Amino acid sequence: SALLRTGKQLFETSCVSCHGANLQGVPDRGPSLIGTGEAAVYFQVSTGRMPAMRGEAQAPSKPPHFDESQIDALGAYVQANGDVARGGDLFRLNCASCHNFTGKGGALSSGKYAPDLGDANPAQIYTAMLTGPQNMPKFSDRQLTPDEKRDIVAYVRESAET
Amino acid sequence: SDALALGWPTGITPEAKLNRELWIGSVIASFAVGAIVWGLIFWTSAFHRKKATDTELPRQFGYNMPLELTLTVIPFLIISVLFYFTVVVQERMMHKDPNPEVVIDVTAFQWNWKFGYQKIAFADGSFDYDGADPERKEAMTTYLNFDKIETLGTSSEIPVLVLPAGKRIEFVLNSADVIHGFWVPEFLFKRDVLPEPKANNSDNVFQVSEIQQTGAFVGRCTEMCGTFHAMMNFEVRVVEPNDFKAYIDQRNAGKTNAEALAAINQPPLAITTEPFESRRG
Ligand code: HEC
Ligand code: HEC
Ligand SMILES: [Cu+2]
Ligand SMILES: [Cu+2]
Repeated sequence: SALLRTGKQLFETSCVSCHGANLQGVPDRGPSLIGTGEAAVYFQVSTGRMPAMRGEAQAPSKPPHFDESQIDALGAYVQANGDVARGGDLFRLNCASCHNFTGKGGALSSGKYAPDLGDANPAQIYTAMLTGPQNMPKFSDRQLTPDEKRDIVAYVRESAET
Repeated sequence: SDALALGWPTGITPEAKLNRELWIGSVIASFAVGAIVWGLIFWTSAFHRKKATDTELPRQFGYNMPLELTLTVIPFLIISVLFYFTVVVQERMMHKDPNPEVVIDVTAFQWNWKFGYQKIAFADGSFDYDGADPERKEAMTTYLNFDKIETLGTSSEIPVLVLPAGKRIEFVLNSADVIHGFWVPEFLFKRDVLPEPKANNSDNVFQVSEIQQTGAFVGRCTEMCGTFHAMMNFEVRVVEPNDFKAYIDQRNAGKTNAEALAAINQPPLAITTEPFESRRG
């Protein structure tokens, strides 16, 4: 499992500056998690004041804010809690409104492509869909079932890789 | 009867059954006049050039001013007995009522018909669901109507819409991306769904008075959507009013149409249409 001692020390070193379970930059978004999960807290928020620290692709780099064991440990510490046909139809019904043509509703320049998503992978997309980023509301539980989330994540991933 | 109406299905609403009564006004108007004009063109096939009136050109008459006045008013009074019945019938349609007795959002997205249920109040005043959450709507920064008993209908599920068969029904007609079309052919009626109907000076909604038959009927899309326009089939079911109360009470706890239609001992998949093999693969 992820080491919660590493998770606490990583929180203190890199996130305590803006987050004491609160948020000093957007007040209401600190203890506010939509469809909160280990996978979503792990995934780098694509929009807002701070971008995900992970280097592109999760490759070793000289400016990473963290390695993978550090990410998992902190995502776990924060998380105390105390078919491509289906994928295409789900995309059209729920996500085409802001992401028609692979673009971004908030910014025309911003896109759902891998260059825009950097070190993207299916798990990172699934997670942001589940609980989602700041721009798009959470989809799990509230709107879409696990098969539908899995299928829409796969469709977005295949469209962006190709 | 059945042959004079050129292939219309028998309407299940009393407003559609008024169309099929007016559609056999093809007899009084079209096939009556369309046999008079055939009865004059095929009458001038007994007027050939035979070898007796060969050196004699005909009477050479060109102007008959009583005839262009009698045979102008007679085509004018037939379209003056129309634009009366086709004003009364469309006034029997386009009709609204502040007790709609079920309200169903249809939300035609790109290619597979996400339905959904809004407020419902029977004439007995017994069911009263009234579910359409505004908190889900505030997650979009719109015109779409979101709710919690929605029928998604993915590419192999072919969405089945369930509505009672003795009550008034309202169809709020929205679309996410493109102008689609909403056509249950048994409702002898069709309205195109638009992206923003209140921004396009549209009417957005229609109502049927009741349904007079039980069973399950096909629904297609008409105005062109794109690639898989032939694959947008939905499929209504007109269940009993007592089986409809047991449909939502199984669905309000949270199941799917493969399970909610099974608890009211009815075939769960669509029985008058089916998913296409050309799209699933
Ligand atoms: C009504 C708004 C809205 C809806 C609906 C929405 N999104 Fe988003 N999405 C955003 C915004 C805004 C961003 C930019 C990231 C941020 O907010 O920081 C975004 C970013 C993303 C990203 C990351 C792109 C990048 O380069 O960082 C993915 C992947 C994504 N969305 C997937 C989806 C999927 C899948 C659906 C539906 C099946 C969806 N979104 C529906 C608003 C939305
Ligand atoms: C160990 C986890 C973690 C650390 C450390 C972290 N963040 Fe975040 N951050 C997230 C997650 C998860 C989101 C997605 C929003 C949510 O949780 O709903 C996010 C979102 C954001 C957003 C909004 C992006 C958007 O589009 O909505 C900003 C801005 C942000 N973070 C800034 C920072 C800054 C600045 C730091 C450090 C100086 C930081 N973060 C450290 C996990 C972290
Ligand atoms: Cu359509
Ligand atoms: Cu269509």
